[PDB]
Amino acid sequence: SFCTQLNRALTGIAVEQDKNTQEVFAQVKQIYKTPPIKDFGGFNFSQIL
Amino acid sequence: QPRTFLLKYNENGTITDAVDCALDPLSETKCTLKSFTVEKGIYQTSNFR
Repeated sequence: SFCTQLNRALTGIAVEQDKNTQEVFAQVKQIYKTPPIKDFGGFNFSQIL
Repeated sequence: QPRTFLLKYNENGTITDAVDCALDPLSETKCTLKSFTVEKGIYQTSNFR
């Protein structure tokens, strides 16, 4: 089963690489939009939006 | 024909069931896992060539 285990390990990794991404970004499951009106006092947020 | 079967034996040593692997990927999964019970998930059993 040595080959089968090597194959399974690689799968195990594929699955982990997507969870890794989910945990960082998808920890908030609500999609918010950018400010419609732009008024940030003296700040200009257009460069990170 | 030469084909791979997963053979489940009882106490007597009588085969009580068999999976002929080369039917459908469910049968390959049973043959890959070495089990007659396959539960909810996604599997890699083969890569057709």
